[PDB]
Formats: sequence, C-alpha cells, structure tokens
Amino acid sequence: MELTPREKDKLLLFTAALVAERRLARGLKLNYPESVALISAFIMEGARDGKSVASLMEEGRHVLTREQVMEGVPEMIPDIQVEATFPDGSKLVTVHNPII
Amino acid sequence: MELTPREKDKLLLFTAALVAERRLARGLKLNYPESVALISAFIMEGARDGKSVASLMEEGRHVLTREQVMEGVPEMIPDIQVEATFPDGSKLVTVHNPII
Amino acid sequence: MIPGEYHVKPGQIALNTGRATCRVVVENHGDRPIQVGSHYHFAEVNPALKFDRQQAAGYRLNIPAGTAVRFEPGQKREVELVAFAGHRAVFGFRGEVMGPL
Amino acid sequence: SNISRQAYADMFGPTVGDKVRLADTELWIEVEDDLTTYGEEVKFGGGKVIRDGMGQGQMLAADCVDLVLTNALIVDHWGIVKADIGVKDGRIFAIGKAGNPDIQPNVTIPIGAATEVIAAEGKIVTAGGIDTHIHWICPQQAEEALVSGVTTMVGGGTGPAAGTHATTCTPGPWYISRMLQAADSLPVNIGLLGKGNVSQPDALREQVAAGVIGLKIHEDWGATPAAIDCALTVADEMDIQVALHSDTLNESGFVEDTLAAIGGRTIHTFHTEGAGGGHAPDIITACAHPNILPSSTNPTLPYTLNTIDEHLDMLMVCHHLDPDIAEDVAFAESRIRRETIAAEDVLHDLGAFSLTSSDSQAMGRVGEVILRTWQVAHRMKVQRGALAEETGDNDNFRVKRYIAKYTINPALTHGIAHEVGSIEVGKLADLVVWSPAFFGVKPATVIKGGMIAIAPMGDINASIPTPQPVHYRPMFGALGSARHHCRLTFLSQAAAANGVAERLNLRSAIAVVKGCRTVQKADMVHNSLQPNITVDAQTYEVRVDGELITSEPADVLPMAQRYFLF
Amino acid sequence: SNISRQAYADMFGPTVGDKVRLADTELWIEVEDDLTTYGEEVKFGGGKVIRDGMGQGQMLAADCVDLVLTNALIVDHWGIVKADIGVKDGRIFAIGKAGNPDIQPNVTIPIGAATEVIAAEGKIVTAGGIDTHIHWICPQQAEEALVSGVTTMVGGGTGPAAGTHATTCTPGPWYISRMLQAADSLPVNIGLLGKGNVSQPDALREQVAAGVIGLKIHEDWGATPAAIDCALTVADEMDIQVALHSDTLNESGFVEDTLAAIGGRTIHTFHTEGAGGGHAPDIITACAHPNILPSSTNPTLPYTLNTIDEHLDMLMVCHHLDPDIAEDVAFAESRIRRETIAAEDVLHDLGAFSLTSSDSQAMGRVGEVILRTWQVAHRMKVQRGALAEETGDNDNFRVKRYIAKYTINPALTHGIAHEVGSIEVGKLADLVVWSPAFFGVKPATVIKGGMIAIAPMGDINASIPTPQPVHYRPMFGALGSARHHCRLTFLSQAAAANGVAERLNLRSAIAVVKGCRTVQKADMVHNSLQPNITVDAQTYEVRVDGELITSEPADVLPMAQRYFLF
Amino acid sequence: SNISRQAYADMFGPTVGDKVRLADTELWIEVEDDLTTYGEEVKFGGGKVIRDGMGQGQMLAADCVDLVLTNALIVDHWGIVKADIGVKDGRIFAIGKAGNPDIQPNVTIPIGAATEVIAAEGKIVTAGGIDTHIHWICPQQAEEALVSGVTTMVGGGTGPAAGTHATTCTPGPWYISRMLQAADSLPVNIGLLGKGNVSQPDALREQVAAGVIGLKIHEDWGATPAAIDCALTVADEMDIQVALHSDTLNESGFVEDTLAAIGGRTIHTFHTEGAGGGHAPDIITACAHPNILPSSTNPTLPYTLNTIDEHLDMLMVCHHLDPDIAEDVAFAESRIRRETIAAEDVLHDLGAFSLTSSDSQAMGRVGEVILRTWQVAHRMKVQRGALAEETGDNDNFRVKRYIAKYTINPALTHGIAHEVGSIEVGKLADLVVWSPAFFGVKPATVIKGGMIAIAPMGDINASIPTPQPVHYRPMFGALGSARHHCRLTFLSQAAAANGVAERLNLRSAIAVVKGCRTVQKADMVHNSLQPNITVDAQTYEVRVDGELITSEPADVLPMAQRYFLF
Ligand code: NI
Ligand code: NI
Ligand code: NI
Ligand code: NI
Ligand code: NI
Ligand code: NI
Repeated sequence: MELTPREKDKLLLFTAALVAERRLARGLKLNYPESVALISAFIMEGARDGKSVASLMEEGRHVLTREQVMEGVPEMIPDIQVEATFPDGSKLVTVHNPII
Repeated sequence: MELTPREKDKLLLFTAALVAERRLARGLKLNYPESVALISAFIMEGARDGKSVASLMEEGRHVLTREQVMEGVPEMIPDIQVEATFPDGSKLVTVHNPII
Repeated sequence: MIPGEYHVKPGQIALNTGRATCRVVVENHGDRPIQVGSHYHFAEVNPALKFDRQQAAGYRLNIPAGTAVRFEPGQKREVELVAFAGHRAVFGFRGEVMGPL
Repeated sequence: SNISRQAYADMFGPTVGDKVRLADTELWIEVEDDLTTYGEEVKFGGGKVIRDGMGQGQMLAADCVDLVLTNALIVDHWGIVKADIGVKDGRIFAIGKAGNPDIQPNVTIPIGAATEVIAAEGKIVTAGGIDTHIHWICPQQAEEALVSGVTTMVGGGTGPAAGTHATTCTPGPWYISRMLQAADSLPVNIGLLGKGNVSQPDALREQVAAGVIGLKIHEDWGATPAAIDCALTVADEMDIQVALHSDTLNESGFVEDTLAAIGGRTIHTFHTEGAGGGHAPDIITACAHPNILPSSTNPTLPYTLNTIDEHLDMLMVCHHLDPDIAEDVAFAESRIRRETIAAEDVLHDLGAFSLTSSDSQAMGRVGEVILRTWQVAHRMKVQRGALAEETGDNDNFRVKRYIAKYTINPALTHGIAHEVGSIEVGKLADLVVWSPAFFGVKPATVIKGGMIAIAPMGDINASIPTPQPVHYRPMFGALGSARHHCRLTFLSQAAAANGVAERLNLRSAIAVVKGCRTVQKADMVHNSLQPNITVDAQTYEVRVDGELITSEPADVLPMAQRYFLF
Repeated sequence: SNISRQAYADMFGPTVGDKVRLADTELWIEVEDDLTTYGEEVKFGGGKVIRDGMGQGQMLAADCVDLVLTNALIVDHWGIVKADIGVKDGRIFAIGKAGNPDIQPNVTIPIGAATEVIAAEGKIVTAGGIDTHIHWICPQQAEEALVSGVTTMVGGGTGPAAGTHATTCTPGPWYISRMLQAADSLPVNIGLLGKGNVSQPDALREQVAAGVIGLKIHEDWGATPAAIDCALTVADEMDIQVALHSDTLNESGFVEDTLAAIGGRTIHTFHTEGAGGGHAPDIITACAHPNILPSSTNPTLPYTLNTIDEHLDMLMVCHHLDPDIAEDVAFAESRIRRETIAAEDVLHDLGAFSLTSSDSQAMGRVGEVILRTWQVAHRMKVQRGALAEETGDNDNFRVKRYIAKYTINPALTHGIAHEVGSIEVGKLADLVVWSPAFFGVKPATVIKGGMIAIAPMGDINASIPTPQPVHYRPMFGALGSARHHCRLTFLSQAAAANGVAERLNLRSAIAVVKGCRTVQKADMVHNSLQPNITVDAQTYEVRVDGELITSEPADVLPMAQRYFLF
Repeated sequence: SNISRQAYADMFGPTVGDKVRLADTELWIEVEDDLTTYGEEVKFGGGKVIRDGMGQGQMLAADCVDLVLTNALIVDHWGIVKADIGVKDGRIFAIGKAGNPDIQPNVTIPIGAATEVIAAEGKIVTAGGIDTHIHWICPQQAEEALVSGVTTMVGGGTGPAAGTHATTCTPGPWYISRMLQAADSLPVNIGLLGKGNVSQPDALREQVAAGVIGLKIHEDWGATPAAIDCALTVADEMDIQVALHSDTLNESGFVEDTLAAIGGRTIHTFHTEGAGGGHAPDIITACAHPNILPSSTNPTLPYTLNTIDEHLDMLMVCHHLDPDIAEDVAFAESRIRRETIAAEDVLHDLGAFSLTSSDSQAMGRVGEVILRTWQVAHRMKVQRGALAEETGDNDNFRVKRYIAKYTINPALTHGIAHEVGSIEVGKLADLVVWSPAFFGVKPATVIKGGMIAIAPMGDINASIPTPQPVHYRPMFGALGSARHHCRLTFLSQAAAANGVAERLNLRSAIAVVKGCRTVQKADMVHNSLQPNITVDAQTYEVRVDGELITSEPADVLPMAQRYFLF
C-alpha cells in the first residue's frame, strides 16, 4: 500500500465518521466532533467519486440540519475544511455555515 | 485486550479495507491502495475462519477482477502478502497475480 | 498504459567479449546436488565434480552475471568458461591459489 | 555468452536505448549511457556475484566504499545513465563500475568486507529534493516532506503562531536559537530564514549572526522600499540570501518601484506568479530580470479545473484576512487570476521560472513539491509537444529541466550547492530510490547522509519485510545520534565563526552557506530564460514578445487517484 | 473615527463592560479593564498594523520582546482584563500596550524585528495549570495533562508498580535519580515526591538530598503518628512540603490524633473529602485548621447522579484491596459517603477547600482537573447564586476564586510560585490560549517557556493548518533541546547545592523550591476560609456553625457530551 | 493461625506442591520450593504488611533494596520456586525472604523507605529472553521483541538494504559506528555482528576493533572454506563469536568440508535444520559436534499443517531469488524438507538443539521466539510424553530445558552470560512478569535494568490504569537518559580498550563480551546432547543411532487464536 503519513491521518478521520454515522442512525443528536467528522468524511468520498470542488462546497451544507445536532453545535462550526485527492489532484473544500 | 504493536498495526489494514469495501459497493473502480487493502483483509478473515494457507493462496485471486479496478492497477500488484493467526499460529500467505 | 512500463528495444547483448574461453566436460560424482555461481573460481569448486582442474585455472563460468549451473548427482555436462580479468589475482574459495594467476 | 535484451532488462534493469515510462504520465526517459561492462555486472544474493574473492575484494575499509547502489538508473540534471553508485563517509564517492579489481575489469568502485549493498536494478535514483519555502508551522512537516523525497528544508517559523502561519520568518536571536536546537531532532537538512522587514541594519545583522541563512521580506510585516533596501544591503555584506513576497496592495509603489528598490541585487522571488502574494497583477514580470531567481509555490501547479474555486477561500485563513471586510476580500479577484495561473505552467516549460517549492501550510502542500512538478511537465508535453532542445524520441531534456527545479536550482539559490542538490562526487549522500511505476509519488527508499532514514515497511512481526500493512516508518538514519551524524544544520558564515554551534550545543553536522550574492538567472540549470514578458493591467493577459502565453486547465491528472487512499 | 461596539468586538475582542460566556456553562465574565488606546490596537496580517515603521519599530532584540500575544482577554486571580502580553527570554515581560513608541502612544511592550506574534483577539488567556497529585504510572500522562492545559506536574512514581499505583512516592535515591533523568523527556515542569513513611530521619534526608521537593505520607506505607512527626521534622529543616493521606482505618488513632501529631506544622492534605483516602469519616474537618492546605482530587467533583455507584468499585483496584475479604470491602461504605461528597462542592464555593488536583490513574483523571473545577463552579452558581463577594452582574469573583484552585494556590503550597502559577511579570511564560466556546475543555494553544509545545493541528499536507482531521500534536517546544530550554525540573535546595543536576547530567533548566514551611491557609488566594466544621460520626452529616452543608447531584453537566467524541 | 491451601494460593500465590498450567498448553509446572516463613509473607496495600515499623524497616538506602518483587513464582533453568526477589543498583540482589529484620524472622531482603514494590503474587517471573539472530531491518523490531519478553538482541544490519534483508551483517567501521550510536535509542540490550566473509584477516580485525561482538559468515557473501577459516582465526584471537549460515549450494564442498574447515573451533550454527539456510540436505548433522552450538530460527517451530506450503514462497523474497530462474527455484525442494522439519522438533526435546531465535524479517518472526519455543514443548509432550529426566507428576524438567533455549544458552554462546541470561545474583535486572493464563504470550510487566520499560496500559485519562483500551505502551525505563542507564551496549574487548564508547559518545552502559571461544556443546544448560545423527542424501530421512526421528504436523496450536486479535 505504501501509505504516507497523510493517508494514515485520514484513516483517523474516516473512523471518527463511522462513529458519528452509527449514532445518527440510532437517532441521536450529534455533538461537535461527531458533526465535523460526518460532514468531512462525506466530502472526501465526494472527491473520490469525482465531484467538483464547487459542487461539494454546496452539497456539504445539506448533510446535517440544525435539528439533527445538539444545541450550540451549529454556532461552534462556522465552516468545515478538508482536502482529498480529486481526479485533478489534492484540492481544498471549504463549506461555510454547514449546519443550518 | 493487551494489544501488541503487531495487532494494532493490523487494525490499520482492517480500517483501510473498510474504506475500499464501501467504494467498491458504490460501484467504483478501485485504485492501488484500495485493492491491496481489500484483498489483504479478505485473507486475514480467511485465517480467522481456519482456512488453510493453500486454500487462501487460491481464493485470494478471485476477490477482484481486472474490470473492478483502475487501468494499470493489476500490473502494479504482481503479488500480495499478509500474515495472520491461523489455528496453527502465524503463517504467511502469498497470492500471486491476484488480479486477473 | 502501464505505470512505469519499459520499452526495451529488441535484440541481444554479447557478454564478456574479447576474452579467452574454453569448454570443459564436468561430472558430479558426489551423491548430493552442487550449484556453481557465475563468478566462482571454477578450479576450486566442490571436489566431487570431476573435470580437468588444470585447464580451468583462472576461469569462471561464461554465463550472465548472477546466474548459476546446477549439477545433480551423477550429472555430466560440458560448460563454457571465461578467464578472470582485472589483476587476475585469486583469493578465497578453497584457498588453493591465494595470489596472482 | 549472449542474452536477449528483455531478459537482460528483467535481471539488471534497462540499458542504453531502452525507454521507461515515469509513473502513469506520458513522459518517457531513455537510457543515454551505461557504465557497465556487459557480463561483469554486480548483483547480490544467494550464489550471486558479490561474494568473497568474486565481486567482493580483500581491501581494508579505507580502500572500499561503505555502501554501493547496484545497477541504478540515474536521473539527474546532467544525464540519465545506468551505473553503480558508491557512497563513502556519508558522501558520494563515485558513479561508475563497482566490483573487485582482483578478478573484474574496469572497476572504479571497490567492494570489500566493509561494504553494504542496496540493489537498485530496475529502480531510478535521484538526488533528494530541496524545498526553500517552508513555514515551520509544525514539526510533523519534516516527516511528510522526507516521505515525498525531499531531504533539505529551508524556511522560517516558531510553530503555529500567527506570524509563522503567514510568513517564513523565525523572529530574532532567541527564537532562532531555539529552532536551531529543535532542528537536531528532525531527519532533514535545515536552514532558517529570519524576519528581514526592518529599516535598521543592526536588527538584521543580529539575526544573521544568530544563525539564519537568509532573510524573508514579507508584505505582512511591511515589504516597503526602505525595508527591502535594508535587507539587501545586509545580505550583500553577510553572504546570505533574501526571499521576497512583495507588496500586493501596491501601497508603497507598483512592481517597477520594488524592482527599482532591489536595484539589480540578487534576490529569490517567492511564488512569482502572484497567487501566493505579490504586486497585483504583474509580479510575474520579475522573471525577466538577470538578478531575480524565480520560484513557484505548488497549489497553482498545474492549472486544473478546480484551481480557481479552491483558491478564493484558501486565501483568507493564511494571511489572517476578514471576509466581512470589503478591503480584505475585494482584492481576491486581483490576486487570483486565471490569466497568470495558466501562463505560469508554460513559463516553467520554457525555463523562465527556475524553482518549485511548497509554501507549507500557508497556501502550499509540503508533501507535493515533486509530484506537482512532474504533473506540470506531463501537462506541458500533452499540450505543447517536444521542447526545442529535445533530441531523440524521448522526453530526456524536459525531464532534466524539471528535475533541476527542485534539486540543483534551489541549492544554488540558497548557497548550499557545495553540499547538496545533485548526485555528484563529494556531495552529501541524500538519495532517493524509486520504482518506475511510483516515480515522484511514493519512494522505495530515502537515504540521508548515507543511512536509510525512511522507507515503506511491512508487518514488523512478519517473516519478511513485505507483508501488509506496508506504510512509511522511520529507520535508523532517523534515530538519535545516528540522525545527528547524517543531517546538516546550515549556518551563516558569521554564526559559524561566532561559535553558535558550540554555544547552543548543536549535535548535528554543520554546513555554512556561501555564494548567495553571486548567483543570477543565468546560473539556473536548464532554466535561465529571461523572457520579454508583459501583463495587461486590465485583462491580466501575459505576453512574451507580444505573443499571448496561456494553457488549458486539466480535468484529470496522473500521479493522483491511482496512488492515494484518500 | 467611530466604530460600533459589536464590530469592535468582532475585530479586536471584547472590551470593558462586555460579557463572555465560559464554554457552555452558566458562568459569565465581564471585562473589568482594557489597557489599550482605542484606535492604536496592534493587529497582524496583510496590510495590518504590525509592519516596519508602523506597529513594529527599529529596536535591537535586547530592546523588544520575543513574543507578543495581541488583544488577549486575561483571566487570572488578580483580574479579568484586556491587554497585550509581552514575553521575553521565556518569561512574562509585561502586560500592557504593545507597539512602536516611534509613532504610537502609551507603548509599554515594544515590537521589533525580533518579535513573533500570536493573535489573541477573541481569545481568553490563562496561566498554565498545576497538578500536585500525580501518580507517575506512565509517561503518557504528561501529554494528556498538557493537552488539557496543565503545564506543571508534581507527584511521585516509578511507573506501573504496585507502590506507585497506590501512592505518589518515588522511593529512594536510585529511583529518584532515574525519574529526574526521565523527566527531561517530558514537556511539562516536574517536581518529585519521595516516600515519607519512616521513623528514621536520615532515610528521609537522603531522599531530599537526592532531589525530591516533598514527601508523601501515605497510609498504605503506614501513616502513623511516628512516621508523620518524622516527615514533618525533616520538612521543617529542609524547606520541602509534606502531602498527607491519613490513616483511614483509624488504626493508630482518630483524626484528632493525626492532627495532634502534625502539631500545627504546615502540611498539604490530599483529597480532604476522604473518598480518596483519610480518617473515616471525618478527615474533612482538617480544613478548619490554619496550618492545613486542603485539596480535592477530581472524581468526586462535582456531585453527580453516577458518582456513588462508580466509586464503590474504583476503590479496590487502586489500593490493592480484595473484594472477597470482608475487612477489605466492609469499610467501602465508611469511605464513600454521599454526605461528605455533597458538602465538598459547597466548601469549594466558600473557599474552605483551596486546591483541585487529579490523583492520576489512582482514583483520579489526569486530563480533567481544569474541566471539573469549572463544572463545580457552574453547579454552585446554579444552586446557590452569587457569592457574597460578587459585585456587578457577572461571576467575576467566583471565576477568580476557582481559577486560583489549580494555578496560584498549588504553586504556593509547593514552594514554586516564584517561578510559575500565574500571569505576573518575571514568571515563566507557561500560558494557555482558549477560544471562549471551548474554555476549560480544549485549548487553542499551549505555550511552555515561551514556545508553543502542543496545539490542535490539521492535515500536515494541507494548504493551510485548519483542514481536518484536527487533533493535538506536539510542536517545537516539545522537541529535544528546545524542550529542555522551555521546561523546569524542580529540586530541593539541598539537591541543588549538592550538584545533583550536574551529577545526573540533567539537561533542562533547574528551579529550586522554597517557602514550603511558611505558607498557611491564610495565604491561599481567595480560598482562606477556616470554617467551624463538624461531621456526625453516625450520620456523616457535615455542619459548619451548626448549619447543615449539602448540595444536590447533577443529572447533566456542561463541558461534557457536546465536546467529546467518546 | 491456620489457612486453607486454596485461600492461601488466592492471597499469596501457589506454594510447594501446587501445580500451575502454562497458558492454554498441556504443560504443568509444580512449585518445587518456597523460601517464605508461613505467616510472614510481605504484601503491599491498605492495612497490609509493608508499612513503617512493620514489614518496612528503618535502614538507609545503602542497606535495603531499591525494588522488591513480592511472592513471585520463579521459573528458571535452575528451579521453579516461590520467593521474593530483591533488586539493587539495577541488578539482582537476592532471591529469598523480604521484610524487616526488626520484627520478622529469616529476612534476607531488607525493605526500607527507599524500596519500591511490585506485587508478584499469582504471577510467574522469568529472566528476559535473548534473541541472537536479529536482522536490523527496521528499529521497530526492538519494541516488538521487548513486548514479547525479549530484552537482549544480537544481530546485524543497517536497515532495509539488500545486504541486511539477507544477512545479519553490519558492514565495516562506518556502519558499525552508526548503528552503535543508534542503539542508544532502543530499549533492549544490543550487540552487533560484522560481515565475516573475507580472506584477509585485517579486514575482520578492523570490524572487531570498531565494536562488533561477533562475525556472521553468510553464503550470500560467500561461505567458503577460505572465508570460514579466516573468520575463525580472528575470532580465536579477539574472543568474539562466529555465527554460520553455510554453503547451501554445496558449491565449495559438502557439509563435511565445511566442518573440516571449521576444524574443531567454536562456532554458533544458525538455523541448523537448514530451511533457513545451509548445506542441502544435511546441515542438521552439525549438532553431533562438540564445538558446535546449534540453534533454530522460528518459522519451522513447531511442525504444523501449513508449514511447508508457506515456506516455498517465503524463501524467495529474503535472499533475493528469482522464481523465473530455474536454478533459483529448483533448489527450493532441496532446502525445504518435511523430513528435517519434523525431526528438528524432536531434536529440541532431546536437547540436541540448544537455542531458539527468530531470524527477524528474513525468514523469522521477531515477536515469536518465546511463544514458538513453548508450542514445541507442548507438541512434544503431547506426542512423546514425559522426558527420561522428569521426576514427579509435572513437566518441570521439560520446562527448564526449554526456557534455557532462549535465556542462558544464547547468553553463554555469545559471551554475555556474566551480565544477562538468567535470574542469578549480580546479573542485570532484566525480568518479565507473567500472568499464568498469558504465559509466553503477553507479559504483565517487562523490566529493564531495574526499571519497567514496557507494560500493558489502559486509558491514560481513566481513574485507574485498568480501563480499556489496554495495549502495550513505553514506560519510564524507555525514556531518554533513564533508558541509557538501564540498557547495555555490548562491545568487543578490543573496542572497549580502544575507547570506542568515548569516541562515538555512547550514552548507555557498556558491557564487554568474553568467553566466546571456550564454550562448547557440553556447556549448554540442559541441552548438551551430541547424537549420532545421519541424513539420507536421497530420502532426507534423519536418523539417530539408526532409529528414524520424526513427528506429526499440528493442526491447531495453543498460544494462538485465543489470544490474538489478528
Ligand atoms: Ni508568501
Ligand atoms: Ni509563504
Ligand atoms: Ni491518596
Ligand atoms: Ni493518590
Ligand atoms: Ni541465514
Ligand atoms: Ni538470517
């Protein structure tokens, strides 16, 4: 595999998102770390699929709504940023006010 | 649990395979690291089940086909090797030309 | 497209050109297999291999570097040898020369 | 005897005439020469050549090399050749034919009992990369860069502090001292840059005397004509380099005024295209000057479909800008220009831009300097074809021109080429071994000072080193004292003379920078073009000799999704 | 010109009169003062104030600070104020107005070329925490504590050995020597405690001469009147502190006998509530004495719905007790009392208990000292309202009273306040930067000795430091020699004089403890109450002046599920 | 008073007559002796025995031990006994009865204020293992081995280089010097092996003078009669050991010729069964000789159903062999033989093979030396029953015979038994504490030089050290200077005299090897059999005194799937 430090680091993000994913499924209101991990992982898969940076900056704002997270959480996340390998290399996706 | 460094290291292989597993499910053509992780994890579970080294060296060649991976990937993987605890201890399984 | 693929031009490579060679018939009289590497001083191989050791002095197998010739018990075969170059000084092996020649 | 060319390639690697594909790009190199005597190649293993009395001789340690890389395909600015590489005392001893003079002909690299062997047949070997635009935001950056194939890192910082987030500056004696001490813990060669933004020379001299090998002039600290003149005056007397990030706001003047302030003195211009910073919108015109050594940071390399979208936001968090403040955002469109971003790629292909760098965690990716440089070469080959300098049916010249961008040119620009930057005798043995299929993406071995410092390593408890999971892990060359012996901390001549190394009790080997004031654009290897370039103040169109310079954005790139898990 | 208060807060942080919510608690602080000159605030960035000739001057390094924290909201025992913080030579230089005297008014903290900048606008800055009840069970505890905001750790241990699992003691010269050496590898200031349980003074003197800054008297080694007297006699002559965990079994006497043995001599009582250990059931009555400096360990803080259930089991594995042995379990109900656990929270609110600590991995959570201290303040505000000392519509006094519990009071108790414990000039620059929404939970930056040692850090290969995943990673202040220069190893005066540092070849800076025998309850900042407290031997009810002291268990707490992944 | 045997075992561990099952194997040990005085056992904890004036005395540090392991069940080559273990100055002080002479009888190990305690009741304590076949392919191997219970590692390498992948050789002065420096960073005792394949003595002497404690003769470098004679001649004058991997190809002669070259001189034969390398197919006949100290590498131990299948491939990647080259593969069937693999297990049971080792990442598993040794003992008990030497209804003798294979015998073979290898007074305190259910699989505590270096550790932030997740983490004995004080770097006498330690500025304790030339097969503890063994050149059948020696392959083994997550 020859995993570089950055690839291994992303495995940590992925696993954190698995945690959040199961909790959301149980019907729980997500907290701060769970929300960040869930949305971030969604963007990474988006890039793997070949979606554009422009598209993801938008789609990322419709992953979780204010009723799916704990009080104060939307305000604790003014934005979310994550990089991934798009077909045209690594790119940064910034999702502003992801939780409405 | 008293996990040794080798057991923890394998947790990384397992997680990498979870990534590939979901992508294959979405219907994507797997890349290099994803292919290695997917096949490797399959072998480890094979050993946990108690399959013989001989059987796995064969079965490992039927996990992914040339149409399920990206161009050039089969050529980048002349073989795959992984060790796991069989009922008779740790053994090495080498799968030659895993992707046909 | 194959990542890192070679595009080797066809043909062949002539090895150890411009050097003396000789052919020797060798026979394994031992009861166990014997394999000889490309740069080993042929004159000092396992004593079980019968051949004209005098003719093989200062020679090695005329085969591509890193390869070898295997002699199963009782096996007889003719091999081609090529002379050592450099200082033509032999050290090691069975310790039969340990000096020039 | 005789052997077919294919079987030969499979055993000892390709030879004269054979071509090799670089990773999954469209670039093909062709072996220009082979220093071996056919049939006398050295190979290690059971029954192979490197054995007592055979390929290994009877010499004492002093008369043979410590390490030999057998059958390597060297790719360097000077040539693409097949040869053995000898390493002695941590430095390149010779490039030639290895073996034992006792029985083999033409041996120039003697192998004895004291010789370790690295089998490089089928692999490409290059010098270690050199990134001269490092923001020391976190120490983890060193491992990331080393893994990618970069062995020397020049830059400034004190950690995750606002000043460092934005500029490559290690402010003052105390922080400079502390970072030099911390440097002993990292597996890469290191040189620091001080804050050059001051109009009092003594404040700069103290920093140089403290240990920095250069001064960074950054607009966030005030890139004014006064500050620039002051920094250059000190640079001229202390033999250190000046890196520049000019006045984007055109607050103190336009590009012509900055150039006038520079007054023909030697200076390294960072991210010369401008997205990373600089006089809007024509800082790029600097590459036309003889005293300017121009480099690019990597996010704009190469021009792709997602480049622009991504930049508009990235340029906020770096420089501490407020999206709610009109003045902090209105200039974004003046700094991020499709016009200059597309031109930058061509300028590299022509040799007008001479260096590539990262701009680590401040609008740049530390682990992607090498990777992106090759993606540009690929994209240019695809769009423009063979270079005027090419000969033969290969991309050999384009390859030498681009590899020089992150190896020898950065070394020359910062006065460290006497120590690193290329595979030439006497230089530190910082080498990178690559499998052709992974060239420029994931190395097989990274050697520092003659000791492997990092490499992919499989299951530690396995019967062999190849079983999964295989990922990069630190080796002996990165451990304690062995690391100190295999890395260099670069100092200014004044610091070296003042006994700074002894004072701070630095444990690593020390090297001194020199020749920073005498290098000019003409000295950049294969990248010495001084184009008559202009930028339309309104349209932002770049023109060289009146012709429009531009390129098309890539939708897909090599060295990307086929190799990375994320 | 003029600017609205909201826009002002958004740009430079809150000012006089503005209130701020601490994390998700009900505690609100109000800026009591602002040391700036409106319009002359220093801000760093593109086109901002801190630039040559502007907010940055022409002075030499000796005449300006190495680091400046701009626009910080200081929360310390002495006040809650807005100001710039200057750091020079690894210590707090000044708290005031930063800038350039050449063009700005009232500048007390000069910024020059040698000055690094940390932008603290919108952030709260506090001194680093000090945990005086550390069991050195594993080295990993240091990173955990540093991440939470604790920069000094005092305790004892040799690793995961039975003696250490149960007591904070580093037994004898050899182990003391070994731990002092190991201490150089950790990014926190460290002081060790020896085993004080002996009736032969010389055995204790050797330990103090070896390097310990205090002696732990623990019942597991025999907390008898003879052992106690012996330890205190040595403490009085060598100027070191004694920490006590009394005789829970009442084997040698009751609490009054232990107090009598102490004989009015200065002593720090660990987990004074008793769940962590001590005379059942009235060890808590010790806080009434002038010579007793009382602290709490953190599992009982604050009283919640799950507290009791959890404790019955936790109290087994720590002290090596057998659940199958009646005598080893029957006393559990005598040690874990709802009555004293509920009272402890109120006693902290009144200032009767003066310190908070962990009791790391031996009935305590190393990363939760700060977090839990604030949860108690929240719970007390909710239950009891404003303190008699409060003024204004804020919780300013309650905040100063509680922050002192893990900063200045622990420092005073152990004789290290001349070096650390608060943000005052001359003290070591151990600072913690916090975003208000994460106050007391997850810091933005942890500074040790003037260098950032740990902070949250995003993707190393990213274009900026903010992309995910973001998690705490060691910075330059935690690397090799730089770490040695930014941390302190505390020694006893005898050890310092004996040349122990030179003998063991300790690389870190050395500090000597002093004033351990002269501190008393009256010296504890904002926590000097000596209540007339009693405990009913039968009901376990705690009373102060005859009134019953108690509180209600929390079902939900702030700084909990909203911030943690697990 | 009186106590029942079961309750006694539960409180203080088993006593004389009680039997204990080793992990999940069929091996049972029986306590042969107990050095305690019933009723006077020392136990630590609340209200327990080890307290001031009670089980702890009033002596000064010099008159008591630094560490005491209470109520341990010692399993060593000399006996299986119950006793307290005293450790002083990093070495074994005494094995006996601990306590306070003031009030207790028969105290031989005094406990005072300076004494730390490790509760070993219910645990088995053994010396640390010693692996003499290490390929230094990566530094991560040290932690893996330490976790398994191995505290000394002897071998050679420079990292992941071809020479090292195949042989245990650190080639020459420069690499030897670099590795000795790197060794200070690892938590295990270390000794290096040089490349012994040369026919010029001086080339070998330089290596010994540089610091190696032995020379590896490997066929990949040419295991010829000339090279062998040369290495042994140097070994005889410099008092260092020679490890041999003979000529598998029978290129220079058959096994009888190699034996003749050895000429009765002392030599350690690696992987004597031959799968790991050696004269095909009879290298195994070497164990019949008085001057040969024979060891096995671990992949063939013990003979299982998957052994053969797995080996055919493993033997390719190690020695750099080409599966496409007939000569590189045709011999596989001559090297991997079911006949000798089955016999090897019996030869160990009889004491003909005296050592077990790994052959780390070059046809061997670094973390499985101990584990596999016990699996063989289990399999032999199951197949052959009690040994002729057994007495009583236990496997005590078989246990002493097998534990010696990876402890005292390796120590004797390499001249380091004066320092390590067993639990005897004066030896370095390298000890391993085991829970009976996890014996030989996962240790409870690994002690190096008297300090715990690694152990399973739970949640760092937990109230106790036991909460999940529990996994091995480095302790204080593995940190910086403390580590240097608790580990040994072994040097040759010449290197020690030449001032090599001072020259390279080695920080760890130094030990010198001696007695490498005088050891012989008769000196191997419980494994001194010299069988009249023969191997049929055609059938490969192994015979001792004409009787066929063989065994059956295991389908399932203990110490496997019940303990490992993967
Ligand atoms: Ni810039
Ligand atoms: Ni930059
Ligand atoms: Ni306690
Ligand atoms: Ni405690
Ligand atoms: Ni071997
Ligand atoms: Ni080996």
